[PDB]
Amino acid sequence: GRVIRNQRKGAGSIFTSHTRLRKGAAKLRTLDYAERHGYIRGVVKQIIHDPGRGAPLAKVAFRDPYKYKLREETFIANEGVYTGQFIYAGKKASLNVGNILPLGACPEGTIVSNVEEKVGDRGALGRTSGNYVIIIGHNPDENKTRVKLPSGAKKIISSDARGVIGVVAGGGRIDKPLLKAGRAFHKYKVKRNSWPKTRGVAMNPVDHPHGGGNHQHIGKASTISRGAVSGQKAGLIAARRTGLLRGTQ
Amino acid sequence: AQRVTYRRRNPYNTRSNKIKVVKTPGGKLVAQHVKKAASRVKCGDCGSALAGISTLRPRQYAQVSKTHKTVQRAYGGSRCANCVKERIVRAFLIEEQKIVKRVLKEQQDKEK
RNA sequence: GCGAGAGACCGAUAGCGAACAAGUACAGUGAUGGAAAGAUGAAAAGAACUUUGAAAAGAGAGUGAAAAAGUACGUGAAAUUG
RNA sequence: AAUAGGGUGAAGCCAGAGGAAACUCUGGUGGAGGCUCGUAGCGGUUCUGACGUGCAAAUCGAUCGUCGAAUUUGGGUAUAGG
RNA sequence: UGCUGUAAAGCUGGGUCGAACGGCCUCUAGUGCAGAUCUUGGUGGUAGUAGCAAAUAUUCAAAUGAGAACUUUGAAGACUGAAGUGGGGAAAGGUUCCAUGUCAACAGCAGUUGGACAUGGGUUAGUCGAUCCUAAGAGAUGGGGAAGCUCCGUUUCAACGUGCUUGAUUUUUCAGGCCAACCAUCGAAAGGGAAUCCGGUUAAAAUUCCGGAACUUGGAUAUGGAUUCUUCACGGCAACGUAACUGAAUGUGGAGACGUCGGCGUGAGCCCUGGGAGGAGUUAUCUUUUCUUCUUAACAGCUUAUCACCCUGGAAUUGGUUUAUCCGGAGAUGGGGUCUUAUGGCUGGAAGAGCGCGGUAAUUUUGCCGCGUCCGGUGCGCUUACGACGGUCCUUGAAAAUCCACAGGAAGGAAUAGUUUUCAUGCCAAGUCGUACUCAUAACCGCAGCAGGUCUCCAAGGUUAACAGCCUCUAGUUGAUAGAAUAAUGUA
RNA sequence: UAACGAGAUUCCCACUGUCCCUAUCUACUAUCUAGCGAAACCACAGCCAAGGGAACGGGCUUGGCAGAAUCAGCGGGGAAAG
RNA sequence: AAACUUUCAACAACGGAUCUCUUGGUUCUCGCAUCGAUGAAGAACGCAGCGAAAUGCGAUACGUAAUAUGAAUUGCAGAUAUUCGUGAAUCAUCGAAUCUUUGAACGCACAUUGCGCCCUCUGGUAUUCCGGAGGGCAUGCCUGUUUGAGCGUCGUUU
RNA sequence: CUUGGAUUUACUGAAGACUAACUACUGCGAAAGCAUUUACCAAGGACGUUUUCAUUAAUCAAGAACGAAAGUUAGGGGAUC
Ligand SMILES: [Mg+2]
Ligand SMILES: [Mg+2]
Ligand SMILES: [Mg+2]
Ligand SMILES: [Mg+2]
Ligand SMILES: [Mg+2]
Ligand SMILES: [Mg+2]
Ligand SMILES: [Mg+2]
Ligand SMILES: [Mg+2]
Ligand SMILES: [Mg+2]
Ligand SMILES: [Mg+2]
Ligand SMILES: [Mg+2]
Ligand SMILES: [Mg+2]
Ligand SMILES: [Mg+2]
Ligand SMILES: [Mg+2]
Ligand SMILES: [Mg+2]
Ligand SMILES: [Mg+2]
Ligand SMILES: [Mg+2]
Ligand SMILES: [Mg+2]
Ligand SMILES: [Mg+2]
Ligand SMILES: [Mg+2]
Ligand SMILES: [Mg+2]
Ligand SMILES: [Mg+2]
Ligand SMILES: [Mg+2]
Ligand SMILES: [Mg+2]
Ligand SMILES: [Mg+2]
Ligand SMILES: [Mg+2]
Ligand SMILES: [Mg+2]
Ligand SMILES: [Mg+2]
Ligand SMILES: [Mg+2]
Ligand SMILES: [Mg+2]
Ligand SMILES: [Mg+2]
Ligand SMILES: [Mg+2]
Ligand SMILES: [Mg+2]
Ligand SMILES: [Mg+2]
Ligand SMILES: [Mg+2]
Ligand SMILES: [Mg+2]
Ligand SMILES: [Mg+2]
Ligand SMILES: [Mg+2]
Ligand SMILES: [Mg+2]
Ligand SMILES: [Mg+2]
Ligand SMILES: [Mg+2]
Ligand SMILES: [Mg+2]
Ligand SMILES: [Mg+2]
Ligand SMILES: [Mg+2]
Ligand SMILES: [Mg+2]
Ligand SMILES: [Mg+2]
Ligand SMILES: [Mg+2]
Ligand SMILES: [Mg+2]
Ligand SMILES: [Mg+2]
Ligand SMILES: [Mg+2]
Ligand SMILES: [Mg+2]
Ligand SMILES: [Mg+2]
Ligand SMILES: [Mg+2]
Ligand SMILES: [Mg+2]
Ligand SMILES: [Mg+2]
Ligand SMILES: [Mg+2]
Ligand SMILES: [Mg+2]
Ligand SMILES: [Mg+2]
Ligand SMILES: [Mg+2]
Ligand SMILES: [Mg+2]
Ligand SMILES: [Mg+2]
Ligand SMILES: [Mg+2]
Ligand SMILES: [Mg+2]
Ligand SMILES: [Mg+2]
Ligand SMILES: [Mg+2]
Ligand SMILES: [Mg+2]
Ligand SMILES: [Mg+2]
Ligand SMILES: [Mg+2]
Ligand SMILES: [Mg+2]
Ligand SMILES: [Mg+2]
Ligand SMILES: [Mg+2]
Ligand SMILES: [Mg+2]
Ligand SMILES: [Mg+2]
Ligand SMILES: [Mg+2]
Ligand SMILES: [Mg+2]
Ligand SMILES: [Mg+2]
Ligand SMILES: [Mg+2]
Ligand SMILES: [Mg+2]
Ligand SMILES: [Mg+2]
Ligand SMILES: [Mg+2]
Ligand SMILES: [Mg+2]
Ligand SMILES: [Mg+2]
Ligand SMILES: [Mg+2]
Ligand SMILES: [Mg+2]
Repeated sequence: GRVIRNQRKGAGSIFTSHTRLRKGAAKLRTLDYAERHGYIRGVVKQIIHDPGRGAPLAKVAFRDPYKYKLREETFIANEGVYTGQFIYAGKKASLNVGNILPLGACPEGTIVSNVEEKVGDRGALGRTSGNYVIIIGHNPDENKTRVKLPSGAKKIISSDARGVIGVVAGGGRIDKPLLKAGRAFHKYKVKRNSWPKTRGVAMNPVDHPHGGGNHQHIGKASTISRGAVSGQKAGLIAARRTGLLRGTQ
Repeated sequence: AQRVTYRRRNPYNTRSNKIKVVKTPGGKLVAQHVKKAASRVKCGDCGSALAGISTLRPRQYAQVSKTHKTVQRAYGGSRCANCVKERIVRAFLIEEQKIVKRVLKEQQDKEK
C-alpha cells in the first residue's frame, strides 16, 4: 500500500502550524530572585486576541531589576483582568486574580491557571479558555502540592511551581455551534492543515487500512493495539472500552 | 474622453501604484502617480492623534524643522496634553502618599 | 594521457555517434537525447561576347581530352515518369 | 490583485395604538445572510449538436451550474517516486 | 548481339564510361535475400483527389510596376463599439523596432507587400526600476551525526566586535568612554522604500535628450538672521504658536504598519449645460442652429476641515443630534478658540507654454506677424481618492530596514565677546545595470502566422436597473484564397 | 423531514413538426473553374448464380454473360480501414 | 480508327545504387610518466584591414619575446615592410612574457557585472566625503613569532 | 464474592447524596412545599398603637405568576437506590 495520512504529518511539510499572526508564546516570567524571595509588580498594557487561541493574551510590562529596561511579558489573560491593572508575581504576592504565586503559597481550593509542571518551565497546565487547576492539598514535609487538572487527573507538583490566580478568559466558546463548514475553515485557517477530514473507510486499500470493499465498512476491529506500528494505528488506539459511555467512569 | 496609462513598469493596482488623473498645460489628461498617504503621530499613552504635529511619511520628518515635529511642553511630540496632565498629577499625589506612609510607619516603629 | 610502428580489419547505410564548421545542427524545464552530410576538372580554364526574355533562364558562342564533367558537377542502376 | 445591476429584507433604532401587569399590535428606519435573480469571472449539464486524417493529441456552438465567498487568480515558497 | 551449362552461372557483340582488374592452384570469411507489421533511403497508385467554407463586406478610380482581387493614395460602404479589433504594461521572446533596397525560398491563392531576405541605424536617468529591507522560506559558521557523497542545526553546550564615540597626537604614538540581549548571508522589477515636473524634439529614444522650472541624499562651508550680561528664545489661562531657539550614554514611544462589507459626505477627472470670442457643417423649407478650441504640471507661499482638543458655564419641562441612536455632572446645549492640511481657493511657476483663428515669407534649412485664449451653472450621474461612521468573525486581518519625537542630564558653553549648519542664502557631487519593439485570431506557449491557453491599468454619447444587449463618437481595422452557379445529402 | 438539487421516476396544465406527413425558405458547403494541394489504404485485383472447398469465393469447376473513356451521388459487398 | 490502359526498346527525367577512391575509423604491438592555490580541467564574453563557424589567442587578444631558419603571404588589399640581411613567412622551435569575466575559486554576495573594509599614491579648498591608479582581506591544518586567558598551577610579599 | 484472603477488625482518605434521634393531633408558606450551623439579602402574619389616609373594598370572564413527582434539552456530577 501507500503511506497513510497519519504518517505524512510527522514530516511536517504542509502540516506545520500557521504562526504568522500569532502574538508570541504565552509564558510566565523567568523565575528570578524577585519572584523567589519577594514579589515584582507589573502593569497590564494590552489584552489582545491571539489567532489560533481561544484565550486572550495579556501584555504586562515589568521593570528589569538589574538594568534600566522595560520587560514585556505575554501572559494568558485570566477572566477579570483589565488594562492598567497591577500584576504581582512572587513568593510574597497576594492572593488576587491575575497574581502569580508559588503553589505552596495558595490555600486549598484556590483556582489557578497556567500552572508549572516543573519549577521554572513557565506554565504547562490549564492554559485554554475556561480551564483552570484546583489545588487539592499540600505536603509541606516533601514540599509537594496536589492539584486537579481540567481532565480530572490528580497531579503532585513541587510547591515552588507557579500559577496564575483565576480562570482562563474566553470560556464558554464551545457552547455555540459552528453551523457551517466555512466556520471550521476559518477556524483552522490560522491553526494548521487538519481540516477537512476524509474518512478512511471512504478511501482505497492503498490509502488506509479501512479502505476498499463493495460496501464502506472497516472489516476488522477498529480498536488497535498500543504495540501496533505506524500505518496500522488508524481507529481507536489502545481503547480500554468502546460504545456509548453509560454511567460514571 | 481621454484615457490614461501608468507612467512606470508596474501594471498592477497595488498600494504603491496609485494614480491621480491630472490635466496638463498641453490640454492632456495624464496619470499622476500618488504617494501613499501619511499617518498621524499618535500618543504613546492613549493612542490618539497628537495636535500641532505635521502628518508626514517617516523620512520626511528628517527634512522638516523642529517646530513641525514637536509641541512646547513636556513629552511634547510624544504624549498628548491630557496624558501629560495625568502623569504630573499622578506623580505628585503618589509621591505625597509615599511620605504619609513613611511617617505613619515611623509612628508604629516607636509605640508598638 | 603522450609519442611511434603496424594489420589476410571497414571502405561513406561500412568503420567510432562523428572521414565534412560532430558531441555540431536540432529536441527536452531538466537529467539527458542526438543526426544527416565525402568525389567537376590536371588546371576554374566556373562559360567572355551576341541575341530573346521583366527576370530566372533559353538559343547561339566560348573553355576543356570530355559539358554523354556546368558546382541541381565522376560513374549515374532500380522503383517511378515524359 | 479581481468580483455590473436588481430582489428579499435579520438584529438594532424611531413613532403611533392597546393593556392593571406580564406584555401585544401597526407604520417606518436599518441593511444581515457560506440568501437569491443575474453580468464579468470560475465551472462544464445536455444536445449523447458540430468536428471527429479537427481550428484543436479535448476545440467550437447553443444550453446550462455558480457568481461576495469552503470565491477567483498572478508571483514567491515548501512537499519528490513505494 | 548471341554462345555454353539441367542449373547456380560463365563468356561474348553494340552503346556508355574513365583507372584499375581478372584466369588457374590453394587460404580465409562480417560470403548469396522476396518476405521478418525487417532497417535506412528513395518512389508510386490514391490524385490534380479530400480539401483551402467560424470571426457581417466589400467596391470604384488613380499611382507604382513586366505583371495588381490582394501594394500605396483618394472616394465610398462597413465593423470592433470604451469589460474594444483602442491606448499601455508584468511574464515570455530577442532585434521581430526604424529607414533603404529587395522577391529564390517562406506568408497552404497571389504578391510590386511582410514580423520574410539584405545593408545600415537605433535603447541617453542622482529623481523610473533593479540595487537596500525583511516575508513564507533558503542557508554557511561553532558544533553533533554519517564509511562517505553529505545530514541536522541557525545562535544552536562557542573565549563569536574585520566594534563605535570623543578629545586627539602630529609625540603618525594615543588616552580612554561606552556598550556587544539580537545581529553570516540569500529571499519581492505586485509587499516596505530618499528625491521631477511641464512644453518641445526622432525614421526609430525619452518622467532619460533639448528648454525651463524643482527636489532629495551625502559632503564642505561662509554670510545674514537668531541666542547669551537672568547664559542654552519668547508668546498664549489653555488647546498650542513661531524663522531659529545646547543636549552624550541609556531608555520610552510614534511613523513604516496593514481584513472585509454597507450606506452617507467631500473632492478630482469625466458626463451634461448657459453667455461670449473664433473655426467648420446644413440651409428647397426649418433650425439665435449641429460639431468643435477656450488649457494650466511638479514645486513655493498664504489661506482652507470632518474628527479631536481647550477655555467659559452648569443642564429634567432632559437637551443636542445622524440616512443609519448615540452623546452629556467622567460636564451636554450655548458662546469663544486650538490643531491635522486630506481636499479646495488665490498667487508665483505662467503664458513667454500649449490651443484656436486671421495675414503674410518661400525651390526655400524653417518661419514671421496680429488677434483670442473669458465668465458661469447643474446632479440619488459614472469612475476613483479621501473622510466620519456602522456591521462582521470559535476568522480580529505580515515583518524588517529606515526616519522622527520624547525622557534623561553627560559634556561644553558669554561681555568685549561667546554658539548653530533641525532658520535663510550660498558651494560641490550622485557611480553600476535595464530602457528599442510585441504582449497576442501573426512577435509568448501549444511542432505553425494554430478559432486553444496566458496576469493587470484607463473607459465617451443614446436606450436601460445595468459596466447586459442594440446603435454611435475618439482610436483602430476592413485581415480570413478568389470567380461562377444555386442539384441531392448535409451544417447553422 | 421544511428548504435546497444541471440527481432518478410517474402523472397533469400549457406548449409545440416529436409524430400523423411532410412541404417551403435563407446562409455556408457540396458542385464547376483559376491557383494551391495532402492522407488513410494497397499480395494481385475487382460482374453474377450454383458447386465443391479451412464447412459464407474476385480468382477454382459449371453455367449466366461480356464493348472504349467516364461525372455526380450512394452506403449492399470488399467477412473494407483503424 | 483515335484516345486510354499495359508491355518493350531508344533518348530524356526522378533518384543516388554500383564501380573505383580515402588527411577517417577499428584492432594489435613498441616506448614514455608530465594536471592544479606559481590557480588546473571546464565555462562565458571578446580579439583579424575586410570573418559567421572551425582553429588560435586574451585589452600585448588568428598573438608579444626569444632561438632557429632563410624569401614569402595570397581571396582581395596594404605598408611610415622586407632581400649578399638583426631578415619575409613560420603554434619550425620555445626556456621569457601577456593571460578579460570566471571556475577547486579565496573579502562578502551572485537569477545582481550588487556591497564592503585596509595600505600607498593621486584629483576635487579634506585623517573623516566623493573620484581615480596600484597593492591587499577565504577556510582547515602544521612549524614558529607576538599578544593574551584560566585560584589548572609553581615560587615570593603582606 | 472468597487461602490471589472474602466477610469481619482498627486507623486514614475521597466522593456524591441525605439532615436521624429531638419530631408533636407543634410551626411557617398562596399552594406546590419547608428540618445541620453561621452570615448576608429582601419579604411576611399576628400582636401593640389616643399614628396616618379616608371607601381606596369583596369576588372576579379575558389575561398573568407560581406549581410535588415523573418526563424533555444542554453542561456538571454520578455515593446510594
Ligand atoms: Mg469530523
Ligand atoms: Mg469526513
Ligand atoms: Mg472510492
Ligand atoms: Mg492495507
Ligand atoms: Mg487491519
Ligand atoms: Mg474496507
Ligand atoms: Mg456508509
Ligand atoms: Mg508643532
Ligand atoms: Mg590504421
Ligand atoms: Mg557513418
Ligand atoms: Mg551515424
Ligand atoms: Mg557524388
Ligand atoms: Mg535584355
Ligand atoms: Mg568522358
Ligand atoms: Mg564525366
Ligand atoms: Mg553526373
Ligand atoms: Mg526505369
Ligand atoms: Mg451585487
Ligand atoms: Mg462547451
Ligand atoms: Mg457528440
Ligand atoms: Mg466529417
Ligand atoms: Mg450563463
Ligand atoms: Mg501559487
Ligand atoms: Mg564495348
Ligand atoms: Mg569498359
Ligand atoms: Mg581519374
Ligand atoms: Mg591473381
Ligand atoms: Mg552477413
Ligand atoms: Mg529487398
Ligand atoms: Mg520505408
Ligand atoms: Mg504518394
Ligand atoms: Mg476539389
Ligand atoms: Mg472544413
Ligand atoms: Mg484603400
Ligand atoms: Mg456597430
Ligand atoms: Mg517593420
Ligand atoms: Mg503562397
Ligand atoms: Mg509565389
Ligand atoms: Mg531578417
Ligand atoms: Mg525611486
Ligand atoms: Mg546600487
Ligand atoms: Mg526566517
Ligand atoms: Mg562544521
Ligand atoms: Mg536581499
Ligand atoms: Mg522591490
Ligand atoms: Mg504590507
Ligand atoms: Mg515595490
Ligand atoms: Mg515630457
Ligand atoms: Mg516609443
Ligand atoms: Mg533636463
Ligand atoms: Mg544638503
Ligand atoms: Mg524669536
Ligand atoms: Mg472594522
Ligand atoms: Mg468604503
Ligand atoms: Mg512629485
Ligand atoms: Mg499663474
Ligand atoms: Mg462632481
Ligand atoms: Mg476598481
Ligand atoms: Mg537648515
Ligand atoms: Mg518603451
Ligand atoms: Mg489563438
Ligand atoms: Mg517546445
Ligand atoms: Mg472600468
Ligand atoms: Mg458592452
Ligand atoms: Mg480560412
Ligand atoms: Mg467560394
Ligand atoms: Mg424532505
Ligand atoms: Mg430535482
Ligand atoms: Mg450544489
Ligand atoms: Mg463530395
Ligand atoms: Mg457450401
Ligand atoms: Mg458469388
Ligand atoms: Mg475476396
Ligand atoms: Mg468461367
Ligand atoms: Mg460498404
Ligand atoms: Mg458516404
Ligand atoms: Mg563503394
Ligand atoms: Mg536580488
Ligand atoms: Mg417549632
Ligand atoms: Mg396558613
Ligand atoms: Mg381564567
Ligand atoms: Mg416541576
Ligand atoms: Mg445529563
Ligand atoms: Mg448513577
